[PDB]
Amino acid sequence: LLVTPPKALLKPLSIPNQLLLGPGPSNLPPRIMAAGGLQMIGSMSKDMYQIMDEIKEGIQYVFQTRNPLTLVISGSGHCALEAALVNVLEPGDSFLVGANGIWGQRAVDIGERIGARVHPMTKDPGGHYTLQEVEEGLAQHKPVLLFLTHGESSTGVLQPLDGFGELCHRYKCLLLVDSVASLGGTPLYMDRQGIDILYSGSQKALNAPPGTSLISFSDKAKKKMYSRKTKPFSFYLDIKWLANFWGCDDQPRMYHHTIPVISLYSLRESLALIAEQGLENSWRQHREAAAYLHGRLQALGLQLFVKDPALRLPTVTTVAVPAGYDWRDIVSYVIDHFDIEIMGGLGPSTGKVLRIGLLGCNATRENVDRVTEALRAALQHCPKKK
Amino acid sequence: LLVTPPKALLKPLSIPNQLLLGPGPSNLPPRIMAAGGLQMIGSMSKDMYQIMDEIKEGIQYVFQTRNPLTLVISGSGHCALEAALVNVLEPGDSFLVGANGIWGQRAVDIGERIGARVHPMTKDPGGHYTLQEVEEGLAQHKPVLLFLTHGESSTGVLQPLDGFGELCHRYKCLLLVDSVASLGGTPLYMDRQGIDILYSGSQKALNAPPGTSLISFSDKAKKKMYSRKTKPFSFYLDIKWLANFWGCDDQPRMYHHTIPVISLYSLRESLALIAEQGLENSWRQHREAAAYLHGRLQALGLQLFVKDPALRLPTVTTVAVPAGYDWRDIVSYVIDHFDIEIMGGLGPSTGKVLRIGLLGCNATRENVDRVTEALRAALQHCPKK
Ligand SMILES: *Cc1c(COP(=O)(O)O)cnc(C)c1O
Ligand SMILES: *Cc1c(COP(=O)(O)O)cnc(C)c1O
Repeated sequence: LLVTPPKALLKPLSIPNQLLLGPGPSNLPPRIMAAGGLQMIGSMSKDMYQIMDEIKEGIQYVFQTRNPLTLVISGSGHCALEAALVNVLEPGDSFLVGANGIWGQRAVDIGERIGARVHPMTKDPGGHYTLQEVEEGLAQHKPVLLFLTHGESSTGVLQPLDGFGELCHRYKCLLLVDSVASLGGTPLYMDRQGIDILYSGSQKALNAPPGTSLISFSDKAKKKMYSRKTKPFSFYLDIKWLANFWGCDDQPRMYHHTIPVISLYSLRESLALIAEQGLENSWRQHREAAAYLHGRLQALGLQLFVKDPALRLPTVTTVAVPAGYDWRDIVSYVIDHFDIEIMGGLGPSTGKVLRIGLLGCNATRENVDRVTEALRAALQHCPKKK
Repeated sequence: LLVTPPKALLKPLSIPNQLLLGPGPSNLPPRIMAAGGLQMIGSMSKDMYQIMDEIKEGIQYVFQTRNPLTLVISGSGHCALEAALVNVLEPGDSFLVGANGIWGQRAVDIGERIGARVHPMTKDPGGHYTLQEVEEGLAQHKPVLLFLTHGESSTGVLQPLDGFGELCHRYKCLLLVDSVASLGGTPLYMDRQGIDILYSGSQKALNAPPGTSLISFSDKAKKKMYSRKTKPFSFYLDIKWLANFWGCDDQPRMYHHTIPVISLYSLRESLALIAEQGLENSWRQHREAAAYLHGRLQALGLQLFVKDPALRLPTVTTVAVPAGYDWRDIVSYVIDHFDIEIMGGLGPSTGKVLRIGLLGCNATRENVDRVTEALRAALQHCPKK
């Protein structure tokens, strides 16, 4: 045998106990861990289809939509974004992008790759879009689709959504919203707000393991995806196939790809947990936990990166890196000494911020206090330039 | 609020006990279940990178490769196939496909979608490709890439691989092989056999949960993917990003997408298990379990769909549907009365076969006895036209 058994693999798997207070992934509550330890069932079994049906109802609840074209993407949040774009956008389609952070930037990248005519509305980290800014782009660029990040987890910004769907429809444009970091943590009403494509991820406020994502499409979006004269560049993400297998159309469920059965157990449990809590209660929990964190951070002498409180994302808080410190020193101090994960910035916000997440079961006073004391220590014991 | 908490979600999760003896997914051994119940760690933590590095070594062992561009794809077997094609193939590229079952048909579909000029070598289910046939395709079509299914789990066929790599390389063609169903169950030597892109999946003989897949690229494949004139149509599957995050290039890892941490625990344990068993021992187990199954099926009067034993895929056996029965009756009887899943056909083998999987820890004479007993009962209780 060219390759002999790797000796590292003959040792038991061991993992450290880490408090994940970054922008994701989040820690798992006991019920979600327990679901992930269950035995397999047939991936096209009646029982699996029931679990899928229940997850669909759970997505319809947390998104606040009655869209029948609602399902799980078998991939991370990026995969759901790519699924939205590859199905909705044909080569040459005008695509307007709220490029105010890494997520808009990734939407630009995907749009470019799949041949769309991409028109970024570029903003610096911390920026957000007004209706007038969006209408100017809608008027100048005549897009079939607008992408807006709801929770800009790379900058800590909460993008208002009211009226954007209506405005987009007046220009015959579809509204696609990224709610990966916002879902569960802040108000979101898919149908009410006129959103045509809404997606989120498993590992943020829902506290499920990463690797699955949630997506829903309005009838307007469905029409565009089913009317195109080219096939999408992806088979794995082809919505006609996925809609069928997820029981959204008029035909028997056909084999497309094997869904991640065990991850669906855990995703289903994560949707049950928030259905038990109640959406509005969850919003309150995150709203109150973030207010408390904001106070404790400012009492340390730290400056919140988003200056307008109304624009602050409860689930991911950006903090200006204090003068004289290497943000990497602070972040490593906190994990190295306290087994607490926080993060620096990402894309445009790199070097400029620290990012602290309050996600689902982790959005608690106790965790605010732990991260507050960790930063207090890091500020006292990290090197500060002379 | 428009939508109230779903009543069904307020009930507790409850799963039936099923013995999964179809072509996959397979049942999970204790260590893999235990790993699935663990707590999260940072998706970009040093400890996560260690686990990933160990997984990479494990893939290099089960594939028998030293290729540094070896990693996990964050999606099912299909996703690994798509990752291979969207990175290797550029619009206009000639793509020669072994369409002898569903998996070649799927490769055709992906290739068409991404603008390749696709050349299927279409073969009836149960067929396999000779060196002569492929060279005729290489002669005619001058492809940049050949797709061949190793373990054709829709037809039960074990495709010979020796000599195909050397042949493709003479014709400056890359060899892409699907080993989702063969990995761990039958001999496979990526580097020895000159395979340029090799992929498998988590939920076949490895007995990990479905949702991840395994992929490796040779230096020749890397050269193609890294000298494209256009970016791949996929960002999620762009190999330059993926190679970097998986520590395969000479740059520090940068965030691409969040890897499925818990699934990686489980895959790690699945690779540890087969590392503990030994590849050749795994091949032995599957070979002997399949031989036992073939004899028991034949004793029932059932006919094996692949007649040459040398061409039978140990991990997924095709049985010709017995004359006079509705195969759906048999499949239903087996789950309803014996809590065993088997399958009918898929793609070209639809309606023509039953499919019985023998996968990893499930590949046992006990399970052969269980499915044989259940089939015996189905043949005498299912109505016969
Ligand atoms: C975390 C995140 C993503 C990316 O999700 P992945 O699971 O890493 O692919 C996308 N958008 C937002 C707002 C996010 O917070
Ligand atoms: C099961 C299988 C696949 C596809 O795997 P999925 O996880 O269902 O996407 C591809 N090739 C072969 C040979 C398979 O057996």
